Amino acid sequence: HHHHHHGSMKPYVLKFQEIRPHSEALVGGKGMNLGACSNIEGVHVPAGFCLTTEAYKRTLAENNEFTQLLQRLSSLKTSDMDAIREISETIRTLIQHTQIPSEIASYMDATLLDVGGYEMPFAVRSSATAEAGQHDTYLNIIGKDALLQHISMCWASLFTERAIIYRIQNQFDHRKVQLAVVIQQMISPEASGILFTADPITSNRKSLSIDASFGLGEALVSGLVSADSYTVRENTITNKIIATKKLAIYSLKEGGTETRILEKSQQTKQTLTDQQIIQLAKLGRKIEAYFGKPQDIEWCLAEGAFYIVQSRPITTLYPIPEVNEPGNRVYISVAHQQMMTDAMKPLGLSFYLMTTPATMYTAGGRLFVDITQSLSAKVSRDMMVNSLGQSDPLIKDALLTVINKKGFLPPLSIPDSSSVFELVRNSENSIKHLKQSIETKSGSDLFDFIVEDLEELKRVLFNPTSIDAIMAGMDASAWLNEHIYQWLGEKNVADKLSESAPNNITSQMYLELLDVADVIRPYPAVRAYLEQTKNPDFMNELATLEGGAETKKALEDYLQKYGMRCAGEIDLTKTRWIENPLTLIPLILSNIKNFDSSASMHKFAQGEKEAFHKEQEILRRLQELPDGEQKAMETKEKIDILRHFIGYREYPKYGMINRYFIYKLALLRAGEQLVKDGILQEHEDIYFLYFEELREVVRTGQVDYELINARKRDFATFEKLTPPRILTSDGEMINGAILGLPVSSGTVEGRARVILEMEKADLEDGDILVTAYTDPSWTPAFVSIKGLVTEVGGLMTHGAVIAREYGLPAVVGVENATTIIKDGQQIRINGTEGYIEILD
Repeated sequence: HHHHHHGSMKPYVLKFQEIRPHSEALVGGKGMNLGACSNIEGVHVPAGFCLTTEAYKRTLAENNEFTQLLQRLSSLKTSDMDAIREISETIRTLIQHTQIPSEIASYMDATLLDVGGYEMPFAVRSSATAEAGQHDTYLNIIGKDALLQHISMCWASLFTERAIIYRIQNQFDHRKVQLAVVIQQMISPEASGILFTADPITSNRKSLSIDASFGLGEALVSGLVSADSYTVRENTITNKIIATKKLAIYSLKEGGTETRILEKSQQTKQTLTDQQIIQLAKLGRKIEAYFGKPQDIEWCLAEGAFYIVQSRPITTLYPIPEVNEPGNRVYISVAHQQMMTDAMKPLGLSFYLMTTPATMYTAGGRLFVDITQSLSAKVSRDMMVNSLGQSDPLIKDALLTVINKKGFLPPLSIPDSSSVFELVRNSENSIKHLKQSIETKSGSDLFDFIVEDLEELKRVLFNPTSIDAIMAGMDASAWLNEHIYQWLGEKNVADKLSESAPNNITSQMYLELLDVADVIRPYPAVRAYLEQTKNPDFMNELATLEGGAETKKALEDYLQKYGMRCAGEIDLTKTRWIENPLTLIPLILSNIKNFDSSASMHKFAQGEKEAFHKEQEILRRLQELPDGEQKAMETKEKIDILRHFIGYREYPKYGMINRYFIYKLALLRAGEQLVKDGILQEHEDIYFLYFEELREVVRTGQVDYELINARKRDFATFEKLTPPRILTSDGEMINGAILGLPVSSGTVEGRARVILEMEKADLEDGDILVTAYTDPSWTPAFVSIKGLVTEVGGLMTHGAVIAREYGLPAVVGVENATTIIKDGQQIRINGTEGYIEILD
């Protein structure tokens, strides 16, 4: 008006502090969060602006030739060939020749003055948005032209066959992507590096580590530098891995870098001084606090000041549950006890928690139990450690390391022979009842109904009798294992006495599946069709073949009795065999390949034949001992208890799972009903609401999809994670000779491939890569290899964090690695100790 009609327009330049949230489609991710940095008190951010995505649009978006060219890339290519190289060349070439428009350049000119001038060199980091994976970063660029020039080279950075391929790989459209360019002042430093607010090996939130080099560090330069690595906890340098630095890399007169041979003596000087080390640490936490999340900070040291260049969230970090109890605590993965440790959708987490009175938490899509109380008493501690040695050992060891971390935790009826039959008979009936009622129910009454069923569930599946029956079997194997070991020196005797024990609903399912397999082996038509099929509705197509029909019925008998199970059954949202049979096939084919015909009778028979004859050796051997006739009769009492009960232990899960499925179908009806009422997009969207939230929705036609989509967002990130066997309130992940720096846990044996250029590389499924240093240019090649070795080193090296994420073992900072190790040699690297070994 008033704004002389200038309010609507989108700006080409945004100076940092001028950047405010909810712009991020203008300024990119790097910037939106580089902007945020300037804002924070008592921390120096080099001055600069942010050429925005508008610049990228009005110069490149409606350039029709460009658009056409994108169409001849985006549309067709699957990353199949040389086409990409050929056309990305073409696109690239075009972007640079395409001259920055005159208008825009002036807004730039103006803003460089007052920052300022031009005789000051620039960094031109490149910020992406999708309407990282990779993007170009340039340093020490001189003046208007080579800057004008380098903005274009930044844009073109979005085309290199690496980054295109990244977009074809995922779903990304080449037109839905637009770079922002960050322009900053250059800080010619004599020390620089990386900082993680959380231990890079551990994810402990109370360690803060630092790589520091002379001149340009590892993330700033892309060449062979050396760094010290420093660890700081509770305000005190804790660990100092000092490197002997013979080289550094500095900016130059013109724009490029030299390799300055450091004189002796300074090579073993602390890059930074302790008063600076801590000084940086506090600077670390200040920013950690401002953002709320642990941060990955790139820092410069100039004269005596500290300049934070870049700051992004740390992305790969298992969440700590919000447990509101104080002091250091221990959480054990129920994921691992259940052998599941796939991430759970929230509606599945609900039904789990809702069916157990035990106090469980949630973190990263998975369940945990707080056990830090049981560990506070000698008597309780001892019970815990002991029971986990039997079921799920290797959680024991993880527990055990917690027990003596020192800084960390404070210092200190066997029911009837009828019962099992009665328990089973009862649940089978309770279930028949359930099926009947649920198709009656509907709407907000379905939810009403199942909340009450959860009561019958807990009732019939976990009576006092059920618990005793389970436990009589368990307690019985224990007694035997210990006592026969105590008397005869034979360990784990219970595994063989309980072989082929009756009434094991699990055991019965696997044997029956072998019979399903046994059906198919005569008919090579059907077996060759099962392997070659992707049709979920295939059991229908089956009766065509000579083999099918016979096959079809046996699959239905099986799905009828065991279809409600699946690998991830504890989660009520995962697909049960009967929901898609296709998921049942690979077990069958793997059954008929490598199991002989008829092994249902055979296995199970020589099963008990071996159980009984272990019972005969034990009892005879025992009577040849002191008080031997009476211990022997004590054990026979126990072996009988064992076989009667050991199988029931497996049944309550089964019965609960049955009820889980019946709920599931009901809720999916509700879900499909909710879609033809137009409240949800796809019915499966219900999976992303906890039970009560979903119950609202059916009562009040209201849904908040900000919520659902954040849950979906979150679930995605969880899949990329893996729950520790035990998890700590500080976030610490506790799962079960040429020298160097361990950086990514593991141990692996392979063929050494010593490679200096990406392009020459040939990598096969065996190869361990050994090289001088590693770029984000090098990331493409981490799918292939099994370990990483590099000359460059530091906890948070590029190849150190990528190695980590892939899960490959890595040793960095081995001085001459490319000379000392010859290509082709078999080689063994340990990424949890720092060492490499040259073996024959």
